[PDB]
Amino acid sequence: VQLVESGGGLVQPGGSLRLSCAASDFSFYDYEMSWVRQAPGKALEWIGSMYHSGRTYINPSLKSLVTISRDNSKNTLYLQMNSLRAEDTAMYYCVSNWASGSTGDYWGQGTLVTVS
Amino acid sequence: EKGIYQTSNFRVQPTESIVRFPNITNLCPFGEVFNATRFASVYAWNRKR
Ligand SMILES: *[C@@H]1O[C@H](CO)[C@@H](O)[C@H](O)[C@H]1NC(C)=O
Repeated sequence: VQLVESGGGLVQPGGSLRLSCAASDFSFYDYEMSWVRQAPGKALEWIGSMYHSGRTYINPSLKSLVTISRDNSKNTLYLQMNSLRAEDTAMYYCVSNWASGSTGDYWGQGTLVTVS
Repeated sequence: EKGIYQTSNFRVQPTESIVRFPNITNLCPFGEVFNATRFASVYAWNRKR
């Protein structure tokens, strides 16, 4: 498959989870990677944006909370979330080229973020 | 003088005009652009030909 995602299930607040987003080749990595959320009723909120030029620009109140790591063997992205909240409880997607609309992107299988 | 002379001619003037164009079936896909849902990035505005 050209673009896929991995990792997820149940996320423990405070801890670190090594999420993944695999693919088939680096030539399909134009121009962006992003791990976003689409909450019911909430407007567009993007939690991550990995760029083709090796840049990660995030909301200033989020980039400190997010670790960034990019791979090229499996072309996977490593991102860690801590102190989780219920506002992220959605079908958590790994959307490559999120800003490129809903035709030049892949929507992953999805997971959930729940706080006990 | 005595005889027959031709003066002019007469024509039945036409009634209201009629325009007949074929059935309109094909249309531009304007519903999916103006009534769309989410947009692209600002620095990547699309050119939907
Ligand atoms: C777009 O939506 C409105 C109603 O929400 C409708 O009246 C209109 O016909 C739609 N546009 C087109 C081209 O059909």
